Amino acid sequence: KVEKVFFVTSPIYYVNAAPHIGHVYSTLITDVIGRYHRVKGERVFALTGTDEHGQKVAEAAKQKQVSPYDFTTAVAGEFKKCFEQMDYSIDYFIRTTNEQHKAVVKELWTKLEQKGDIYLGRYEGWYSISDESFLTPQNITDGVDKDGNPCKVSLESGHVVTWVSEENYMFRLSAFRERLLEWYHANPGCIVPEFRRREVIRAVEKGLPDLSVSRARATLHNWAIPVPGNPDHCVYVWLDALTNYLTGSRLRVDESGKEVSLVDDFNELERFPADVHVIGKDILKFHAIYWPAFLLSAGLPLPKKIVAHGWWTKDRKVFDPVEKAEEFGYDALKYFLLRESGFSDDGDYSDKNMIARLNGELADTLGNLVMRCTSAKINVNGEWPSPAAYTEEDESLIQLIKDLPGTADHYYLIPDIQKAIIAVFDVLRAINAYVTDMAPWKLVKTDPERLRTVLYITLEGVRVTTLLLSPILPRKSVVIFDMLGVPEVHRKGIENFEFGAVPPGTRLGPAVEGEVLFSKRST
Ligand code: MET
Repeated sequence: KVEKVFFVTSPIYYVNAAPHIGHVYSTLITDVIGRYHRVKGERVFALTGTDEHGQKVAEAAKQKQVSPYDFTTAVAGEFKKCFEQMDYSIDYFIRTTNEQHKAVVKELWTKLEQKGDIYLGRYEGWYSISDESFLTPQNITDGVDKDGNPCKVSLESGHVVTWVSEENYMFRLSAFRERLLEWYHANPGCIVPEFRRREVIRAVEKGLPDLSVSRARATLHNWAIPVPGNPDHCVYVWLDALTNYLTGSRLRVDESGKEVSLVDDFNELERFPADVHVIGKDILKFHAIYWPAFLLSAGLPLPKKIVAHGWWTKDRKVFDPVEKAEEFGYDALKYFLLRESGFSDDGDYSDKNMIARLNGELADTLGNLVMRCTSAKINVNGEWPSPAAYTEEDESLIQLIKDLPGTADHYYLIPDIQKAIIAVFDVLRAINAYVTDMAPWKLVKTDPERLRTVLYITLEGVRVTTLLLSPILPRKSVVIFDMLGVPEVHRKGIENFEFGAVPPGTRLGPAVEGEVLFSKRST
């Protein structure tokens, strides 16, 4: 019960290679969640960015034979170009090379050391460079390296692992087991979906070793943040990386989305801790185990929710998001990725199924419906009519429209965007059945009063559904509201989740001779 900036993040992505889907997916989920809270009238800060340090990224820049500084800048430019083309509404793009971020990392590091949670030790064990992840012997197995020779690989990811024996600064993660366990249990929604929350607990129950938070300077090709007070060591890319969330919460951003100052105290901008960390299933441990343990050591507040979707947010496997968005449309693609993907990789991403959902749901259910209630043939006055008396059937439909907001609200807040969309379209399917059942095209001649009632209900249903769909279909929801003639003030705010927010007499927006909202793609 504290009014605060709703702070939602994506992961920051390794810039070892171009952006692809998945990066786009993760950022989409972050964008949608942020958008939904904006239509509720809440303050929002959506964060995304790039993870530019590390052995991975340094060695990727070597293979392209160019400077780390030049390489990280260039790939990051590609991430921004991509995210702008994607038409998101993110508030800030962060980069771990940012000088103010570096400052926050060092500040955090010192905090951890002053608390006595960092000591000089050794790590002697396996490491996946591609994952920047330490692994116990039970998490590797036999495999083949890039030359076809025998080697070891992560069971997590199948990437090549190498044995590391280094004197590192070690963090006392073992000491935080009992407090994390308390945290998971006191806050049973803090990790979503449930079966990933159960995975985290089982792992932490088993026992936690201490974590290596530094590495030898040479190993990282001097591409990392120096450990404060020890120039021989660099900060573990993951500590560095996770700290972006804290950095983001402390950056004042200007008109153009550029940082202009870093604040001393996170309370100043009221963002920290994150309300939702959006992540892929591949990085759960860093966020649900390491991250909270660091925060507990530093006396910082823990995030409210971590949601981990069913995608490998990096290095999976030809599905270009821009080329698909130019083919099928931008809101349609976003709708398709959000509708087809629950909390699994079991989704069907063929063109066949993209067309089935476009035509099936977007066109026949949403599109057809929007036309009917604006059609000059049916809505002959091009206005919102005054409803007459309601039948029990009218009420049954109206009831669905009234209950829809609270239900979609809960789903968005889980967060489960698929279930929110499904819940909206269930109401859309019902409105269409109602209209088929009522044949308003016939009512124009036979019963004008009954038409008034039918058409009003259809308009409000289309408005309320379109409102709750506006985070998924941002550009199209604007086109729909324009057709319905909905004033700007009524496109936002929980006030306008209520039935009858737009008054009768409201005039529809101007039409165009060959206009179509969602265009049917031939199979
Ligand atoms: C703190 S989020 C770091 C995520 C990592 N850079 C990745 O691409 O998976």
